[PDB]
Amino acid sequence: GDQCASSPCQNGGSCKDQLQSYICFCLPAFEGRNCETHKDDQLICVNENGGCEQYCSDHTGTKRSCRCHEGYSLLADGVSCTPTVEYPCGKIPILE
Amino acid sequence: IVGGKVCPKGECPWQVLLLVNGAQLCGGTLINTIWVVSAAHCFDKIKNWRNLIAVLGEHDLSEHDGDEQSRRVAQVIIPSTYVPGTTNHDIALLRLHQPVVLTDHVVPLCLPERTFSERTLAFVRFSLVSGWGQLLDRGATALELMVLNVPRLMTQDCLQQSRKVGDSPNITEYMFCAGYSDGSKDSCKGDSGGPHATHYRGTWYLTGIVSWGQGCATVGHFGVYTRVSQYIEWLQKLMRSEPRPGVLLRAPFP
Amino acid sequence: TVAAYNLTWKSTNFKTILEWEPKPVNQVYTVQISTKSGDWKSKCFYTTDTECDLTDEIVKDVKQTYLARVFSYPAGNGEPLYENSPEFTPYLETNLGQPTRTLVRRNNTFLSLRDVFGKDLIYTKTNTNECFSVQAVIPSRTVNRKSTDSPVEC
Ligand SMILES: *[C@@H]1O[C@H](CO)[C@@H](O)[C@H](O)[C@H]1O
Ligand SMILES: *[C@@H]1O[C@@H](C)[C@@H](O)[C@@H](O)[C@@H]1O
Ligand SMILES: [Ca+2]
Ligand SMILES: [Ca+2]
Ligand SMILES: [Cl-]
Repeated sequence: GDQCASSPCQNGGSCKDQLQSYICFCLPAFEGRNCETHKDDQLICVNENGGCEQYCSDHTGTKRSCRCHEGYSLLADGVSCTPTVEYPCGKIPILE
Repeated sequence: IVGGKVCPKGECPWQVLLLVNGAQLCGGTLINTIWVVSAAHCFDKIKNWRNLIAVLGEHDLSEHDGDEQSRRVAQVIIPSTYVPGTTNHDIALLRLHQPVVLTDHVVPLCLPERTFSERTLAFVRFSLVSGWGQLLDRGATALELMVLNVPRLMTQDCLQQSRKVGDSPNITEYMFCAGYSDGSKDSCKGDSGGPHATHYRGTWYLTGIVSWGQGCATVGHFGVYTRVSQYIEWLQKLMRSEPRPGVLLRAPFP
Repeated sequence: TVAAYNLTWKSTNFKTILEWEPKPVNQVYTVQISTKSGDWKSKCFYTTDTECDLTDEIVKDVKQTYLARVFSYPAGNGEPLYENSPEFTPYLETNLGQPTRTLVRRNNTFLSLRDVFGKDLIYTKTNTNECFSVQAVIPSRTVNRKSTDSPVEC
């Protein structure tokens, strides 16, 4: 018997009946057994460094922010660090 | 360094060779022009504290080209909690008598923020260790700087995979294991004090220090590293505080 | 805090949910996933569930072997306690969907079984796409060799 009739899926993804089971195809921005997770929300530090190049500070009820290590300053996209010196730590000139 | 490649000249610029009375001693890492991180136990048998020499820019031991920079070691600083001849708190901070000069062949390794290191870096699977140490347990040392690429393990995976041996050291909160068990590749005796370096998004950070293992690339063991995350506050406090007089100095830890 | 136990891959037609025990009393779980030589990505941060959907992660490269692990943290708060999933290689181990497009989405589109298995895919006895009850088969596989029979038609 079809399980999808019970309308298990959420966030407008289609269902497909399986045997004693079903599956849920989600749209790109959502995951979960029933497409119930918004991927956008998790703009947090433990999630891939917040998307920051080097450092990440979480805050309370407000978007994280990114920072640069000594000898680097932050770009206008708010995630990238650029060197403000000749020989910034942790870079190799003969490959740069 | 057992199992690695030779590190093409200038591509491991934070590498330091420490010398006593012009004899090979350990590696170290340039985290600063004035400052080099090593392994504490390198100093276990040191009698000649005036003659400690740090050499940056070095590549080949036999022949001297124009890139090597020598400096006298002014102070060796060890954690208070370190006990000579044991492997816990295996780390050293060294102030050089005078700064080196950053060039294409001498660059410091970024010493990362402690939480960045714990949450982000600790989960980059492969990092580089390097040095002029032995190429095989009990074998020759190296003439050119060696470099090896190693996978990190979390301590539970390390204990599970490691073979229990009577009266071996305890893997502590201030260590981690890295490397392999198929007895193919590891760091070794020459290498104590040198970088375990982590690339993340275009920047190399300092995550470990060659410390100890059961011989080198022993089947069933990994290489242990000082967990550099634990000492970040301590090192920083030291680099900003004003010079103490003594040559060896045991700083309180934490 | 107790470490998760008896972790399992639930995988059908590439939709993969990792399941574990026990239900959290005053503790939360975080999951991590990786390929054998890759970096560890984190998901399902501090959930109170016993499941994590990992379709999107595993689907990026279905031929890799994946490893998962799950982390325990006391609620409200030197490595955290964790425990390991068994090894999961999607292309070989994912259960086959009882036959009438998979979960792998290259470029905004769910690829079909044949977009994914090409020549490795037969039916029961046809290499092609043709009372009748068809089962889908992969010759190569060690395990989970074949789907259940389609719904019968006469
Ligand atoms: C019907 O819907 C419920 C909840 O949406 C789901 O849990 C069942 O599995 C499904 O058949
Ligand atoms: C099933 O496919 C997914 C991708 C959604 O677009 C649904 O609207 C559709 O019915
Ligand atoms: Ca059904
Ligand atoms: Ca030379
Ligand atoms: Cl000097």
